[PDB]
Amino acid sequence: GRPQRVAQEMQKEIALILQREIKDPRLGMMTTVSGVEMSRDLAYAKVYVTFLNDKDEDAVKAGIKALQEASGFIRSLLGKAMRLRIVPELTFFYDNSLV
Amino acid sequence: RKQVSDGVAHIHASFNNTIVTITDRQGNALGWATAGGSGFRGSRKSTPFAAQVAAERCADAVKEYGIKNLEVMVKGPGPGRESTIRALNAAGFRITNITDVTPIPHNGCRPPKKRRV
Amino acid sequence: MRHYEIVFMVHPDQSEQVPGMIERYTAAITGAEGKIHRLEDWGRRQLAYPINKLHKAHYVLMNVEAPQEVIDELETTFRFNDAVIRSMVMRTKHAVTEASPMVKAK
Amino acid sequence: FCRFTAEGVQEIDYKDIATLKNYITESGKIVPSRITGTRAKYQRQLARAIKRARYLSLLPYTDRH
Amino acid sequence: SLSTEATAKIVSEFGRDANDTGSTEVQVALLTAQINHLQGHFAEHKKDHHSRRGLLRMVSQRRKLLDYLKRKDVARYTQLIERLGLRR
RNA sequence: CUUGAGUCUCGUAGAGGGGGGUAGAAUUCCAGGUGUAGCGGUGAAAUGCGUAGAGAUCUGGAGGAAUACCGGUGGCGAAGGCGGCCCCCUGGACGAAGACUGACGCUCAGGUGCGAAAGCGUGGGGAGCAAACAGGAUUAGAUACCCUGGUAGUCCACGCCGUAAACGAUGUCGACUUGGAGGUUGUGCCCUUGAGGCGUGGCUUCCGGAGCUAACGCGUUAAGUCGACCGCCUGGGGAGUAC
Ligand SMILES: [Mg+2]
Ligand SMILES: [Mg+2]
Ligand SMILES: [Mg+2]
Ligand SMILES: [Mg+2]
Ligand SMILES: [Mg+2]
Ligand SMILES: [Mg+2]
Ligand SMILES: [Mg+2]
Ligand SMILES: [Mg+2]
Ligand SMILES: [Mg+2]
Ligand SMILES: [Mg+2]
Ligand SMILES: [Mg+2]
Ligand SMILES: [Mg+2]
Ligand SMILES: [Mg+2]
Ligand SMILES: [Mg+2]
Ligand SMILES: [Mg+2]
Ligand SMILES: [Mg+2]
Ligand SMILES: [Mg+2]
Ligand SMILES: [Mg+2]
Ligand SMILES: [Mg+2]
Ligand SMILES: [Mg+2]
Ligand SMILES: [Mg+2]
Ligand SMILES: [Mg+2]
Repeated sequence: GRPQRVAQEMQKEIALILQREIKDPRLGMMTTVSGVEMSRDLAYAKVYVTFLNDKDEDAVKAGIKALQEASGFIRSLLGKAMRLRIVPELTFFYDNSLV
Repeated sequence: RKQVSDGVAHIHASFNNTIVTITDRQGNALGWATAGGSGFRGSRKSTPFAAQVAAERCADAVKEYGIKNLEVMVKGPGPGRESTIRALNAAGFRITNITDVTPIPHNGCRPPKKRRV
Repeated sequence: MRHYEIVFMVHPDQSEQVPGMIERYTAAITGAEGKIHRLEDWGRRQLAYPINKLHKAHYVLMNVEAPQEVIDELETTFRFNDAVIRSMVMRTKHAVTEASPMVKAK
Repeated sequence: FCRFTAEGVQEIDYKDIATLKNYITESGKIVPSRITGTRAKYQRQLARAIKRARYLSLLPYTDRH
Repeated sequence: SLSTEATAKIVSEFGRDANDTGSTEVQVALLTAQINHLQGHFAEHKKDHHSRRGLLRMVSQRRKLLDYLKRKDVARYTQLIERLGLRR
């Protein structure tokens, strides 16, 4: 379907499987997701994660590192959850909400 | 109108809205503002900026009750938890603890079917 | 003629009613040719969550070796008595005559 | 790791609240053997003992009470 | 299944000695004892199909043991099937 | 005769099965406390809900269905399948050491039973979910996808149905043939003993050798080397259709 509708739905699903089904102590901080933008093809998607812990890079760096290392696990969960064709490749990014 | 000086803020952070309500420690509510009722609709109805706007609009309606000590309980992993938290933190309030209290069942009821989009 | 661990809680408002029920049940299970290998009265304890809007329930433990009939009418009495709020009957392959961790603190 | 094998306990008492509290979180949910290093047999025994203790109100189901 | 006392008594009864647990007679006797006992179980748990699979297996193996006995020496076979009230 | 196949003894692990209880979250609803104009929903919207006071929040109650965490590149079962806890009835598997029976074995047309889900008959139940349907939208078109509702059904009892990409797309049984890394469950012996070391079984996952294969790949749980029996195939369509 349209990339933005799939973007909204995938934001919902990533937020869900990010709040509940994680066990990495590197993650935490009520990690939210501001949104996710994906290409016209649904093959690739970029998530904009927003952390809470102090914005000091020592921690948000570790958070994005853990997310990128668990991307395979999150992709498997997404593929079983949200019922689409290709299970896009995920790329996490710190959304600098404070500007 | 009275003095409690120690309240708790429920933050229902839906994927389409954000409902912040400050209540007495025994569940009796005081006031509330919504991301929708803050002059936002559609997408902006569920954006973090509108969430903090609603948080501040709700704080401005309970200040006459005289509180600056809060525990907050968030529900729903919607965008607009971070926002309202830092908002009511920037509203001169002292937050002692923030707690995830989203209702998670032990396989209670069957969820609605996935959207084919 | 199996071994059972029977742990039940009593309404705290009937705390002194406990030894009566204790000796009554032991008499019932012994008059049925069933031994009793342990009996601990942990007494009043603070619950980990409310039970009928209540805390501070009276815990009591028993270890029996008895036939199944006496055990089933015992749990029947448990059900139809209201001073007990919650009971639990489990099986054991052996006989346990030791100190429960709720009496080693004492 | 594998503390229960060192203990050699045949079974884990549900009455051993002091021991069981080391295998649940503040939330009150059981901790996976993946991080506690518990043998699978003793992890099953832990799950059963903890569920029994929860029933007898010796341990909380959740932290919401 | 059968309790230790029941099996010990049946072995002592149909067997040659106390430790003749392998003879076809004691095997058939144990099987028919367990079958008769399981009849009461299946009288009320009539949709317990897995236990019924086990029961049918033991019925079948009793049948083939009886056939082997009848082919080995018919005298003992008839004496047994009359002491147990079978094959009718 | 005892090596195959069984019986006994002592134990072990298991969501194996049937029955009956019970617990704690959550959804819904009903009644109250607090508290006021939005809630809900979408890529945007409206249908919908609320000034009779919703939504949000706390307390209490009713009811139904399913059992988070544990949870596993786990376990059990002939397969289908099986997941809170407790009791009762019950099936199978495995191990150690013996004792016993003495080929009692393997396979199996016809036959018999079991057999997801949907469906059918009778009665009950009905929270959530949801074919059909009723709307709201979108669209050239929407009888779809999306949204708000929503009946059968999903649940229980007793019968019927007997089909699935019912799959490992791999029939059952037995023997034999280099390795390596794991999981799981027994068990023997030894060390100062827990710890640890050296063994030895069952089940199971993943690499890979010879060999095999059209290739992909399989590879001691074979698709390798053999034996026993059974099922089945003979170009595509017509057609798993007609009679
Ligand atoms: Mg949205
Ligand atoms: Mg047997
Ligand atoms: Mg079971
Ligand atoms: Mg009702
Ligand atoms: Mg058994
Ligand atoms: Mg001989
Ligand atoms: Mg046939
Ligand atoms: Mg059905
Ligand atoms: Mg019909
Ligand atoms: Mg029907
Ligand atoms: Mg009906
Ligand atoms: Mg619906
Ligand atoms: Mg077929
Ligand atoms: Mg299947
Ligand atoms: Mg086939
Ligand atoms: Mg073979
Ligand atoms: Mg198996
Ligand atoms: Mg291979
Ligand atoms: Mg072969
Ligand atoms: Mg081939
Ligand atoms: Mg042809
Ligand atoms: Mg036909």
